[PDB]
Amino acid sequence: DLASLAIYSFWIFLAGLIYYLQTENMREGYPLENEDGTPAANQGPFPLPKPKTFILPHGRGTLTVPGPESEDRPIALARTAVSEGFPHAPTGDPMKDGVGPASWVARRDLPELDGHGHNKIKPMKAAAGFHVSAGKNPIGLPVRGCDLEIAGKVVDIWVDIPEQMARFLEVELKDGSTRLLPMQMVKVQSNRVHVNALSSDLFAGIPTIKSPTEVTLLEEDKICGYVAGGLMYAAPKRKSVVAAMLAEYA
Amino acid sequence: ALLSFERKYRVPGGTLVGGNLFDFWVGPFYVGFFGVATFFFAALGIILIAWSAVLQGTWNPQLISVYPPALEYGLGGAPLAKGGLWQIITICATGAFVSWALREVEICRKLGIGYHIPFAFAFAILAYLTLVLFRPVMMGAWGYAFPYGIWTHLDWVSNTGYTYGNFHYNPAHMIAISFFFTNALALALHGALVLSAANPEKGKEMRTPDHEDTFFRDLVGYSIGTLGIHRLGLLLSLSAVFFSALCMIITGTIWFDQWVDWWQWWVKLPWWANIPGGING
Amino acid sequence: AEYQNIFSQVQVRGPADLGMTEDVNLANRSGVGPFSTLLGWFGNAQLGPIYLGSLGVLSLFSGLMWFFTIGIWFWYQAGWNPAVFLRDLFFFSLEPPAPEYGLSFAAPLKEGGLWLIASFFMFVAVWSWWGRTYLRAQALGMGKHTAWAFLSAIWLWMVLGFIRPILMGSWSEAVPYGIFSHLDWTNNFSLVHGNLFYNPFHGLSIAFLYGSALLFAMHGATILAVSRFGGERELEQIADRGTAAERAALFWRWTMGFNATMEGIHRWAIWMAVLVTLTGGIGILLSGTVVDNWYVWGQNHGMA
Amino acid sequence: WMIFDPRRVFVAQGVFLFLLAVMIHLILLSTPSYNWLEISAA
Amino acid sequence: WMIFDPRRVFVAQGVFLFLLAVMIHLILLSTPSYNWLEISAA
Amino acid sequence: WMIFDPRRVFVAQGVFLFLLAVMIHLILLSTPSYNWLEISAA
Amino acid sequence: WMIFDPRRVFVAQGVFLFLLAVMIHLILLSTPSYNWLEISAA
Amino acid sequence: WMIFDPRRVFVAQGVFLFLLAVMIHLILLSTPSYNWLEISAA
Amino acid sequence: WMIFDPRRVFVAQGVFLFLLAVMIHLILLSTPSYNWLEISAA
Amino acid sequence: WMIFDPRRVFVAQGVFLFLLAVMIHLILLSTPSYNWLEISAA
Amino acid sequence: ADKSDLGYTGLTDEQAQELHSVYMSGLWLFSAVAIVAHLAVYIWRPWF
Amino acid sequence: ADKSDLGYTGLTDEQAQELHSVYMSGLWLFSAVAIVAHLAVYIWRPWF
Amino acid sequence: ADKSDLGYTGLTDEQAQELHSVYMSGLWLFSAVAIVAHLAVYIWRPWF
Amino acid sequence: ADKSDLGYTGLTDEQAQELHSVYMSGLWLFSAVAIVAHLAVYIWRPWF
Amino acid sequence: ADKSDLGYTGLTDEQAQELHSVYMSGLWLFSAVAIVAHLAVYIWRPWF
Ligand code: BCL
Ligand code: BCL
Ligand code: BCL
Ligand SMILES: CC[C@H]1c2cc3[nH]c4c(c3C)C(=O)[C@H](C(=O)OC)c4c3nc(cc4[nH]c(cc(n2)[C@@H]1C)c(C(C)=O)c4C)[C@@H](C)[C@@H]3CCC(=O)OC/C=C(\C)CCC[C@H](C)CCC[C@H](C)CCCC(C)C
Ligand SMILES: CC[C@H]1c2cc3[nH]c4c(c3C)C(=O)[C@H](C(=O)OC)c4c3nc(cc4[nH]c(cc(n2)[C@@H]1C)c(C(C)=O)c4C)[C@@H](C)[C@@H]3CCC(=O)OC/C=C(\C)CCC[C@H](C)CCC[C@H](C)CCCC(C)C
Ligand SMILES: COC(C)(C)C/C=C/C(C)=C/C=C/C(C)=C/C=C/C(C)=C\C=C\C=C(C)\C=C\C=C(/C)CC/C=C(\C)CCC=C(C)C
Ligand SMILES: [Fe+2]
Repeated sequence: DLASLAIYSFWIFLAGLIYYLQTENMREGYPLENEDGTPAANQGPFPLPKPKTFILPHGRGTLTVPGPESEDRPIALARTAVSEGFPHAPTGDPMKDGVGPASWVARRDLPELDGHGHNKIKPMKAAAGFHVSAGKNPIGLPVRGCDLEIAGKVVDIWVDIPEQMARFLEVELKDGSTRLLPMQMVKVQSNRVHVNALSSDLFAGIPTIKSPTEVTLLEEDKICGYVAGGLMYAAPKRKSVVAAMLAEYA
Repeated sequence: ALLSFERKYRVPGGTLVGGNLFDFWVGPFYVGFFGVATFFFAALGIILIAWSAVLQGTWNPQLISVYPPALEYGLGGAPLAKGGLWQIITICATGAFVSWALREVEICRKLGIGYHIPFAFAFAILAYLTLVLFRPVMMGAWGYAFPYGIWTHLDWVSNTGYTYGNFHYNPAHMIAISFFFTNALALALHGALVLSAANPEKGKEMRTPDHEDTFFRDLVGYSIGTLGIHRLGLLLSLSAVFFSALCMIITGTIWFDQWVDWWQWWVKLPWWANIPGGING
Repeated sequence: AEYQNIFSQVQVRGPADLGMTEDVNLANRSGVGPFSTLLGWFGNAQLGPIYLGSLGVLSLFSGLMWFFTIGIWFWYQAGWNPAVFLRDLFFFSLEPPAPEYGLSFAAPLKEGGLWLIASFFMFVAVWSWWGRTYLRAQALGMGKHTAWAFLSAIWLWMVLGFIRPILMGSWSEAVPYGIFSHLDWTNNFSLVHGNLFYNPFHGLSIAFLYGSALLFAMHGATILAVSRFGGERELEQIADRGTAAERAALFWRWTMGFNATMEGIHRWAIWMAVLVTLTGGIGILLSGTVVDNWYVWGQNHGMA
Repeated sequence: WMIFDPRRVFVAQGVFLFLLAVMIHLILLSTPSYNWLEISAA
Repeated sequence: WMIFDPRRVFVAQGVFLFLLAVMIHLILLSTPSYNWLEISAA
Repeated sequence: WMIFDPRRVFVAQGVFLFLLAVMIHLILLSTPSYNWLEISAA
Repeated sequence: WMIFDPRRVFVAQGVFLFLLAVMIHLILLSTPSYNWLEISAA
Repeated sequence: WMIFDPRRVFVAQGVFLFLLAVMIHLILLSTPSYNWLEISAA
Repeated sequence: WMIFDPRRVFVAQGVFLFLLAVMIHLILLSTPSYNWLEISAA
Repeated sequence: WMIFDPRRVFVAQGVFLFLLAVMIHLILLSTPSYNWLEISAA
Repeated sequence: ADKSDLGYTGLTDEQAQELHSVYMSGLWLFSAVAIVAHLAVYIWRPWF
Repeated sequence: ADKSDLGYTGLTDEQAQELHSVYMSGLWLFSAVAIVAHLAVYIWRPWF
Repeated sequence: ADKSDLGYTGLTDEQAQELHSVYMSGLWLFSAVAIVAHLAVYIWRPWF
Repeated sequence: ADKSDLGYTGLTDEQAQELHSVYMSGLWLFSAVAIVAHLAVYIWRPWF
Repeated sequence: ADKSDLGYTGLTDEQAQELHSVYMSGLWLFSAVAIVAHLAVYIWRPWF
């Protein structure tokens, strides 16, 4: 063509591509809301778009997104600063009202579905696919919490197929009332486990999975969020915790 | 301003020993303990595009230059715009690289998202260092460095980049390119591995990770899953730099000679030693 | 022999399962590929299956005689010994019809011969593997975006030795074949055209390869970082927003000054994609029929 | 929603009219005839 | 209505006119006619 | 009211002016023709 | 304590005087026409 | 029943009319022997 | 069997011919002597 | 079974008239000895 | 004390004895007092 | 709805109904119009 | 409901009324309006 | 309930009322007003 | 527990003992300290 032409169909057709792209990343989350439930300051120079129709993978409805954004779930932060900016603090203990570092959400009562007609995440006593029948095999060992004391005993694995993976490590209590705990934080070396998140006397505060085989998408929010609750506060202030929570490497 | 669900997440702390003295949320941005630090670093740094705009020459960041010191002045300082004033820009740059990757921890310890992020900028901390610290401390003086510009360090890399013959003969460089073209090799299918299921062609029911296992196993014979290509983006994008900071930590300080003359250490072998074969023969 | 259960990952293998069925095929995909169960506790461990139809093996063959044509011009000078071959597995060379030949295929085997075959076959290998990523997203019910970052990728292949060396008319105007021969060629298009720094079409394509690692240094970080929660499952985090759009969607807005939708983080990542070899194909279709010497471009459209 | 109000005028609109003002000046301050600043002597 | 101050008017809004003021005190010093204190020696 | 008094009223003025004074010195040092030590070097 | 004594000024002021010490070591020890210890050869 | 129909007719209909003409246009647009719009006076 | 029929019947008919035709219709026009559309002239 | 009956003879045979054929076409075209289309006037 | 709905906060008289009492300090010491700096300006030196 | 393997669908005996009612009726104009366009090519102008 | 045979869908009521009605009003214009551009090109001005 | 076949909807003959009386008659503004700006550039000035 | 009225926290009487002793004293302990220090700044060295 010429020496001065083509750089202009670009300073224009793309000079609004940070503009068109940003809104497409500003679907979820927006609109902006204040610290109570209020049409907030604004949105930005790239305001949120009015959503298109969303078809769901296993007939879960006309869930358009951005979707539910209001105040369905319970929140409990005592507003320290009524002015918008300065943070807020929970009522009693922050690991009971569910506010701060430990987050969850209320969803519909249909768990994540694949395509076989069955659910996603099941234990090893819900899939006789791979077993134990050679030598001595380790699925059943004692554990330890962040308080540096024994916490329970894990003797099972929640299996995966499409990813061939794992998501939880189930703990047999003295009783049997169900409990749960994430997968990536873990740091196991020899013959005993060490978790560095929650103390060994705060594991019952983790909800019993309504079913020991099923994880509904409603439940999969606090169950992998309570450990994040103990990654912020824990732990004031003096002595052993200073030689436990800090330092380290990995 | 804050988001709709940004209600429960608001809690003070995150910072270490001293209190919540610096952690005030100025707008959509986080001003933790390293927040006002970067406020101190970003305010002085805009002036560093404008200082040698009256000492070196032009006022436009097209040719604005605060040159690195000379090669031989020793373990010390420099003139000014030609080193001395250059010697001040770095500890802000790097003092601002640091106050950013570590103000993230005042959010990492604040909530509970992982500490693998004070880290993916630390291959950028270990990639800009190899041009400001790793090199010019030993061969003589701080004179072995690049200019900060946007068109000055351009005619510094090419028409002034054939000191070692051609740099393609530089094997790790070329392996740190056998690592780089592979970054958008695995962003091009993974940035499109979540796009076209709710928007298939228009109307159709959404796909799950079993159609992913009938599209990519119907692609290139290897399906490490969906967590095997975020272990396949953080494998494309951090290491083309340690194979380049190793393409240069033994280049110039030990090999300031032709790297086109490195590919005669390969043809020298007792078996085919005294033998000219092909092209060479 | 038993598969074990070690300490901290963890893993469980998979029996006999594939994927989905609709518009694909039944009696074409071969036997269940043998599983590489060798410390496969990190990612996955599963070989097969594979759509081995005529829409894929047309590239296995057309790539192979792209693989053997420069092959029978990589043993031609050695001395007919296996000593000099792997000795100069790179020092060997092969160039297309000369900078004076061009539009005629009358060239024999020697001076510039075994260039006319490798690409001719490769022509229905690349182009028959643009459509092993474009129609296997149709065998189910997905999209076409996977080869629309590829039509942009074969936009840089649309100029090198295709569209420019025929309008202008010569085969030296295409790329020599080897493992170094073209490295003594990537710096050729540099200096003959007066250096391509003031050529901000070749340079913005650069500028679109310096945003593949400003976009995947952190995606491979945070999706591995918000995975303790539930951000690894990228097929249930968008329309049913989980807490992974809460540890990763408050994390970046506070930081750099904006976040993104679980779907929109694949809208920029394919916008620093269909714009790399696309702004490369233009910035190399603008180099040879616009202004050769780009130093005599970037001082009249740059400083002047 | 869509378009709110009480935040744009404080930190954004003050630098929108200013942004609409800035890309205009450095051409009319530097046109072959106009300028109107530096020249006042001759 | 709405909007916030007790946080903004102490460490936030002060760098808005500071984003408007000091960004142009420099410029009135670059010109070789205005300057107002630069050209002193000659 | 609100804001701070025992927290952020003696520190929103310490490094704040250091973020507005001591780094403002670097403008009156970006001179080497004036300058309180570079007058001789002209 | 209004200001924080064993925090903002016991290891944070020792580097606050370290803040204005060595950055100027690359201006005054610099300068293209001073030195007065380096040029003991020319 | 193996591939598609609906997609090819509204979007993949282009790779038959447009991206087969618009590229073959600039070929016969640049040819002197035709010109039409480059006829004028020659 | 192994395959269906009545869908790829419009794509093996619509565009399949030109895949062969596009690589063959243009090995002939390159000669300045033939052309048939350029020579029917002067 | 396996051997594509209503396929390989319909589509893979419809392209092996291009796989076997055209790869040897573009060699004996520009051969001066045969020519048969490139004899010209001499 | 926490809030819920539009448009708290807000609100009053956390808006009356607060927001009215600090904003005019940024809208006078820079609105009309900024025209008191215009003193040594409007005459020095637009006219040479 | 699918039956089994080898081979659905389909289909017997709709295969002759499909691929001989329009695959041998309309697809033979592929050799009744193209062979009509062959004529302006067989000797014009290979043999002048 | 899933139908057994081709086309269904289809679907007769939506096959010959949806793909044949604009066929002499659809596949009879693009092979004509294209020739309008042709017959206005072959004479002007290939001839020198 | 959900509609029958392609296209539905549709419908019949909502295609021949709201998409065949202004989509083919009102769309003749795309055909009539275009020649107004094409009879001014047909050969002005492809013929000086 | 958090309270109610204007304004918290806090903290009457602390409108003239907290927000006037370390707030309005800044309008003096530097604002006027500028006026005296500028007598040794304004004339060095804008006049050569
Ligand atoms: C003569 C021409 C040579 C050549 C000349 C050179 C020179 C000179 C160099 C290289 C270097 C490299 N080359 Mg080489 N190179 C060639 C052409 C290529 C090609 C190509 C396909 O053409 C590729 C892919 C490469 C790739 C490589 C890598 C091996 C290596 C890059 C290291 C690096 O950048 O990390 C460094 C990473 C960073 C600097 C990022 C750090 C991020 C920081 C912390 C954040 C900065 C923030 C910023 C200031 C703020 C801006 C944002 C604003 C707020 C908007 N080269 C040819 C063969 N190449 C470099 C090298 O090997 O040394 C390491 C180098 O110096
Ligand atoms: C003097 C030095 C110049 C310079 C000289 C040049 C020259 C010359 C060129 C470039 C070009 C480019 N430069 Mg540069 N470049 C400079 C600086 C750099 C730096 C840097 C130092 O930071 C880098 C990293 C680069 C690298 C780049 C790229 C951004 C760009 C070409 C992209 C590419 O390689 O696509 C390549 C990808 C393809 C061609 C597509 C490949 C896909 C194919 C089609 C698929 C094949 C199918 C096959 C069958 C698959 C088989 C697989 C089997 C299954 C195993 N340049 C300096 C300023 N650079 C190139 C360009 O195009 O400019 C815009 C170019 O010619
Ligand atoms: C490594 C070998 C060479 C080199 C090879 C290349 C090649 C090739 C390219 C660049 C380009 C650039 N280089 Mg470099 N570059 C070098 C040294 C560096 C260093 C460093 C200090 O180590 C950094 C941080 C950078 C990064 C930069 C950016 C300034 C610029 C665009 C980056 C981009 O688009 O990708 C992603 C990065 C970003 C999106 C960050 C944005 C970077 C911007 C442009 C810099 C901000 C400065 C800004 C104007 C100042 C504002 C301050 C106040 C507000 C006034 N380079 C060395 C000397 N660099 C690209 C270019 O041409 O620029 C247009 C380009 O093609
Ligand atoms: C292998 C590591 C790769 C990488 C990773 C990476 N970069 C990252 C991050 C990560 C994980 C971030 O999290 C952070 C980010 O915000 O996301 C984009 C970032 C980032 N990468 C950026 C740029 C960048 N990264 C680059 C490269 C890379 N980043 C590598 C390829 C490059 C190139 C092309 O080399 C550039 C230009 C920033 C946008 C952002 C860093 C944010 C930050 O830390 O800000 C601190 C800076 C200040 C407070 C300013 C003060 C500095 C002074 C005032 C002036 C500085 C002088 C200097 C010379 C600047 C000149 C710039 C150019 C002219 C060179
Ligand atoms: C946006 C630009 C980025 C990009 C995009 C991109 N690349 C892509 C794609 C996209 C969208 C694909 O869709 C395609 C793909 O499928 O990815 C896996 C691809 C691809 N990019 C690839 C590489 C690649 N990426 C590159 C870079 C980039 N691609 C950029 C980062 C480059 C560069 C820099 O030039 C290259 C060379 C491939 C991994 C893949 C191309 C797939 C393909 O075309 O291959 C066809 C298959 C064959 C040719 C098989 C033949 C094998 C050999 C040729 C024969 C010898 C072996 C054989 C086994 C002999 C043994 C005998 C046996 C029978 C026993
Ligand atoms: C032991 O060794 C054996 C026996 C196995 C044989 C080994 C062979 C070897 C050594 C194979 C090596 C292969 C390698 C490594 C090749 C490397 C290639 C590289 C690095 C780059 C190649 C890039 C591709 C290029 C330059 C191709 C360009 C071609 C085009 C852009 C279009 C070509 C189109 C043409 C020629 C027109 C043909 C089409 C028509 C319609 C005529
Ligand atoms: Fe992804």
